[PDB]
Amino acid sequence: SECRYLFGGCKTTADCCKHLGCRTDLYYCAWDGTF
Repeated sequence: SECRYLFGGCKTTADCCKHLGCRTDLYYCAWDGTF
């Protein structure tokens, strides 16, 4: 994996991988894969 695991303290979607979804309000990689 080349992305930060759940609660990786991200800032933007680019910070995480497709599998994850960096939230703008939570600011963390959300492991889901489907949005």
